[PDB]
Amino acid sequence: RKKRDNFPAEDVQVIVEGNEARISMTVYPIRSFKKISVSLVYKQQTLQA
Amino acid sequence: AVEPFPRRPITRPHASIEVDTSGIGGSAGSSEKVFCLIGQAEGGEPNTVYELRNYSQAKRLFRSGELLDAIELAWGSNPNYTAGRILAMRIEATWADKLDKFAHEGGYYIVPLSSKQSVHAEVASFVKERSDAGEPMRAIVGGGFNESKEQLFGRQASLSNPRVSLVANSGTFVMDDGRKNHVPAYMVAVALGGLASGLEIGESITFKPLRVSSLDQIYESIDLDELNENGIISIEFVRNRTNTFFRIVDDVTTFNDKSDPVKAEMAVGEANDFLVSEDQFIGTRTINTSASIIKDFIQSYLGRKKRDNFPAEDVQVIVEGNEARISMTVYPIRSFKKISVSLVYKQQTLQA
Amino acid sequence: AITSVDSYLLSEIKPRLNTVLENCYIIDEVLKDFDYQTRESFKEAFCGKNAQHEVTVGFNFPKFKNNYEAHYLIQLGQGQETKNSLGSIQSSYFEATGDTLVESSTAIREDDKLVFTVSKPIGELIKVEDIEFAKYDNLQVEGNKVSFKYQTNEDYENYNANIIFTEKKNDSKGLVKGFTVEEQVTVVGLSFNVDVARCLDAVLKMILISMRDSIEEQQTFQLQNLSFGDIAPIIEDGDSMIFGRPTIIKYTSSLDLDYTITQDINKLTFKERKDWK
Amino acid sequence: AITSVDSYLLSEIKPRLNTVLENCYIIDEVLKDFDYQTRESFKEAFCGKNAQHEVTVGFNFPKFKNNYEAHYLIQLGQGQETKNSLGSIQSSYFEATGDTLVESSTAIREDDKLVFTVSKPIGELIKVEDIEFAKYDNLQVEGNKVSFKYQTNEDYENYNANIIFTEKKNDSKGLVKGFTVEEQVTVVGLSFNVDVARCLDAVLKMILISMRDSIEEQQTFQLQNLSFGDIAPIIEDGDSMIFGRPTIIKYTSSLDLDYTITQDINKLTFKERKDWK
Repeated sequence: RKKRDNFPAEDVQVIVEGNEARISMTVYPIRSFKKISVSLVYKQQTLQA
Repeated sequence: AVEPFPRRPITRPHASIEVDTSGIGGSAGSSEKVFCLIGQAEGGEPNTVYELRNYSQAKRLFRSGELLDAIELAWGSNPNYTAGRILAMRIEATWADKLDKFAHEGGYYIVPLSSKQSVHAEVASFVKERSDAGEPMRAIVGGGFNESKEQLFGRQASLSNPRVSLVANSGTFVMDDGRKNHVPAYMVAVALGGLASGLEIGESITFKPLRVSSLDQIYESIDLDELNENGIISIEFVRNRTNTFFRIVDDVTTFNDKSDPVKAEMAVGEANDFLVSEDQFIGTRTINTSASIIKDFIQSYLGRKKRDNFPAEDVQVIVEGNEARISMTVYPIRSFKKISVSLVYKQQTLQA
Repeated sequence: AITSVDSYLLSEIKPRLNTVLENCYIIDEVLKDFDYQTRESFKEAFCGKNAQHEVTVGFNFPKFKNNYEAHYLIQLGQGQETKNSLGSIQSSYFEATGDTLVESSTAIREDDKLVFTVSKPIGELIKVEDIEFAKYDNLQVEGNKVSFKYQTNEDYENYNANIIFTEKKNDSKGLVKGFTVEEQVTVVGLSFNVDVARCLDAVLKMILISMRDSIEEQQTFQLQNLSFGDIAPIIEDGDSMIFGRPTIIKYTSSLDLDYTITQDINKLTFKERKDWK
Repeated sequence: AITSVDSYLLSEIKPRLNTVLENCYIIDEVLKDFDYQTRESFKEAFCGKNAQHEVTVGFNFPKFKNNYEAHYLIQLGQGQETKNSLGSIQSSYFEATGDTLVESSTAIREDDKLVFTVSKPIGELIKVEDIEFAKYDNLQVEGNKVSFKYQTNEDYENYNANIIFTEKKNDSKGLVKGFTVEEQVTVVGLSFNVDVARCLDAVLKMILISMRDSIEEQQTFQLQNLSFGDIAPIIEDGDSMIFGRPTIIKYTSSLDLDYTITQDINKLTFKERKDWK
C-alpha cells in the first residue's frame, strides 16, 4: 500500500522470538564500477531496394 | 570461437570486449562436381594429377595424345554450360596404385580412357573404396568401336555396380581443328561425364542432346528399350523431325533394380550424395508418458509452428530404454521419366 | 497408506488419558458441571499421583478378566468408501515421501552456516517455527540437515525452533492410488459404577476434542464425528450390573498405495527418413 | 458374455496373494501402520519363503475342515440389473471377437518385413507398446502375425514389445444384446486370532486396490466398490472363537449374448414394369 501511494516479498525476513518480532529488510548501497564486460555480436543484414 | 579482447586476462579494473564472429561465417556450400580423367598423353609427367582450367593450359602441359582429345570433348559437349575445372593424369597392368592418387583430389566423376574390362573393374573397386569413405565418387565407362547387345549385356553383368554406368554407342566427333575424329565409345562416355559434371547438382542427363556428328550404330525403339532395361545407356537418333539430333535416352546404371531409385538412376544417387539434412523437452516436466502422447505433443507443436510459418500420418514415434526416436518422412526432388495424358473428347451444345 | 483407526485410537488415547489423569486441575475443570460429591469422589479415586485406582484401555476380546472399575473398550466398527478420484489417481510425486514429523531442534554454528539437525533425512520441509526466510538467508536443505546463512544471523546462533517436515523414502517417480474411506470405531466406558461411567464419558469427550488438533487426524483421519448411545447395562446377571455409555467415532481417510513408475523419457532424438514414392 | 464375479475373484486373488506373501518388504510396507509386534509376528508366521503357516482361499460350503489360522472366504452375493440400452442393443460387430489379451512379443526378420507373432489369430490390434506407426511403416495385421516394414527399421530387428489385441472367433455379422448388472460378492478373512484377521483385512484391501488396474475389471468388472462390516465372532462355541471382518465387493458388468444375423443384402437389382392403366 505504501509503495503504491509512493517491497519484494523475497527480500523481507521475519523472526519471532519471546514475544518479540524482528523484521529485517535487505537494502542495496551504492558501489562503484570496477569491471565492465561488453559482449559484441556481429550480425549481418539483407539490404534491399 | 568467441574471441577475448585483450587476449591476455586482466584482474585490475578494466573493460574487456568479447566478439561473436559466428553470425557472419560462410563458404559452407558444396563443392562443385569436378571431373576426373586418366589416360595416355605425351609430354606430361606421368602419374601426376594436374588441375586444368582451359584447353590452352592442357595443350601446354599435355600434347599430341588422346587425353587432350578427351579434354576437348569434355568441354565441347556442353558449350551452353559452365566450363568447369578438370583433373587429369597422364598414365604411362595394375591401375589401382595410380587411382589411389585421386583419393584426396576432390572430384566426383571419373572416366578411364580404356575399354579393357580389368580397368573398369579396378575403377569400380576404387569408386567403392572412396564412396564407402567420406568422399563419394562415381564412374562412367564404355565399350570399343562396335560391340553387340549380348557383349554389352555380358559386360554390364560382369560390371554390375550401383556407381558405374556403361555407354553402348560409339561415333564421330568434329574436333575444333576440323578433324572428323572417329572415336571408341569410352570417349562418348567422357562426353557424357563432362555434361553430367556441367549440370547442376541433381540434374539429369536424360533427354539432353549430344553434339556428335554420326553414330556407328542406330538402335530402333525395341533395342533402346532392351538396353535401357538392362541398365545400359544408349543414344537415340531422333528422326521424327526435319531438325534431327542425337538424344541421351537415359541415365541408367549397371545395377538395375525397380525397388530402389537411388541405385537405379544416377541423378538421384547424386542427389543423395549431395543432399543436406536438417528442440527438446525432458520427461522430468511430466509424471509419465507414452508414444501416443509424445506423438500428440509433437503434432501440437509442429501444428503451431506450421501455423506461424505436419501430417499426423507422416510422423512415427518409437520409445525405447528412456529414449524416444521421432522419425519424419520427407520428400526429395526427383525428375520426371513418365508423362501420362488422359485425353477425353466431350461434345457441347452451342446455341444462338 | 493403509491405516487402521483402531490402532490409531489405542495408540493416542492411552498417553492422553495418562497425562490428563496425572493433572488434577484438568479433571476439576472437566468435571465442573457434575455434582460436587461425584467430582470429589472421582478425583480422590482415580486422579493425581496418589491415586490407587486406575483406568485401563484395550480391545474387545481379551481372554483375561479386564479392569471393570474403570475401563475404555475400543471396538472396530463399519466403514465405507465414499469418494473416488478419476483413474483412482489420488496424487503423484517425484519422491516417495513418508509420514509428516515434528521435531524440536536448535541452531548450531558451522563456520559458514547455522544448521538445524533432524533425526531423519528430509523429503520436504514445511516450516521452521516462527522463521520466514529471505533469499539472502540462503535457506537450503540437504539430507538430515537444514542450513541457514550465518553471516547476518549470529544473534540466533542457538535459536530454538520446531521443525515440521516429512521423511524421504527415496527419490523415485510414482503415483498414489486409492480412495477415501468413511469408517467408524465404537468406544464405551465400562464401569460397575454409573457415576464413574458418566465421568469416563466426560473425560473421553474432552480427550477426543483435544485430539482434533493432533497432526495425526489433522493430516489423515480427518472429519472426526461423535455419536453417543444411551447409558445401559452391558452385563446384567453378575453380582452387580456393569454399565457403559457407547460412543461411536467416525473418520474420513484415504486408503492408497505408492504405485511407482520406472519408465521415463530422458532424451528426444529426431530423424528424417526420405521417401522417394 | 455371461460372467461370474465369484470365479473371477477366486482366480485373481490367489496368485496376487501368493506374490505379495512371497515378498516380505511389500507386507512390511502394507503393515507399516500396525503395531511393531503385530507386524513382526505376522511377517515371521505367514510371510517369506521360510514361512510354514499359509493362507488359503475357497468357497463357502466345503465339506472338509478348512484352514482357520488364516483363510479367505469368497461368497457370492446379491445383484441387480441397473441400466438398459434401447432394444437391449449393447453393441454390434462385423466380426465375432472374444477376450482382450496382452502378450509379450519380439520383432523377427523376414526378408521384407519385421514380424511380431501372436499365439492366437488377431481380431483387432489395440496397441504395439510405445510404437506409433506412420503410413510409411506399412503396418498390416494378418492372422496371428503383426507385420511391420523392415526397410528403414533394421535398427529394431529384435525390438521387444507388449501386444494388446483381441482374439477372433470368426468373420460374421451380429449384435450383442443384454444389460448392465450391479452385483456383489462378500469376502471375509477368517482367523481364530484377531490380529491375524486385521492383517488379512489390510492385505486384502491392498490386493483389491491393486486389482483395479488389472485388465479384467478394467474392461468388464468395472466400478469396484468396497464396504466393510464389523470385526465379530463368526463361530463362538468351539474351544476358541473364530473371528472375521466381512468386506463386500460390488461390481458393474454387462451380461450379454452374441446374436449373429445371417441375413445380408449383397446386390440391388432395378426393374421397370410398365402399367397401361
